[PDB]
Amino acid sequence: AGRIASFLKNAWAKEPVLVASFAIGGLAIILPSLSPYTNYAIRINRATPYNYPVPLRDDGNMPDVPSHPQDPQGPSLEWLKNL
Amino acid sequence: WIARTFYDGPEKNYEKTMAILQIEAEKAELRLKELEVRRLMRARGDGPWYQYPTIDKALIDHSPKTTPDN
Ligand SMILES: CCCCCCCCCCCCCCCCC[C@@H](O)O[C@H](CO[C@H](O)CCCCCCCCCCCCCCC)COP(=O)(O)OCC[N+](C)(C)C
Ligand SMILES: CCCCCCCC/C=C\CCCCCCCC(=O)O[C@H](COC(=O)CCCCCCC/C=C/CCCCCCCC)COP(=O)(O)OCCN
Repeated sequence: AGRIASFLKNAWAKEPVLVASFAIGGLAIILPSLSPYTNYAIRINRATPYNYPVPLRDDGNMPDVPSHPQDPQGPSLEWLKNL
Repeated sequence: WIARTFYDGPEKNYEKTMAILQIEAEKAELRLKELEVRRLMRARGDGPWYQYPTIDKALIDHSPKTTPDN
């Protein structure tokens, strides 16, 4: 552990730019896998409607599918508003 | 004595020749049949041979496409 600490201390002097570069790059590599908001970003990307939502033909066997936009069935965006 | 200790009878060679001739005739017939079958398969394309690939239909996407007319 002493050699690594000595190397880090000697690099922080006379080479701070490279130390900052490697630190920032490593943090950018590591942090996204540990953050809990990346799932939120994925969900936000999912909830952006670029296309028309084509309706499905009702056969009396789709209780989860709403018949009107105001019906309580279907995905909700209350979580997005609370963000 | 020479015939007894060095050679066999005529029937051995006779029947060995019969077997050899049968094998060779069968092989010749098979070769001709194989050539004809190859010609037919290459001309028609309806056999297991000479099958050239076409696009796999599992690659097609069957979904609404932001436009009603595909
Ligand atoms: C009074 C006598 C007058 C006649 C003299 C005759 C002289 C005979 C010598 C000529 C030999 C002819 C060559 C034969 C070799 C091929 C035949 C071969 O097929 O026979 C084999 C037998 O091989 C013989 O033993 C080969 C003999 C060769 C040796 C010659 C003797 C003298 C050579 C000198 C050797 C060195 C001398 C030492 C010096 C220091 C068995 O084969 P096989 O597939 O089962 O036959 C099937 C038929 N069955 C059912 C009857 C068995
Ligand atoms: C793992 C992450 C990787 C992704 C991030 C990378 C981002 C971009 C950085 C890479 C760019 C290219 C770097 C090229 C490296 C060349 C090194 C080199 O040869 O330089 C030496 C000098 O530098 C060295 O001594 C070699 C490297 C020294 C170590 C650098 C940092 C190593 C790691 C330190 C940081 C570790 C993590 C930080 C955590 C801190 C807490 C957050 C020679 O320099 P000269 O021009 O010849 O001048 C010398 C005469 N005056």
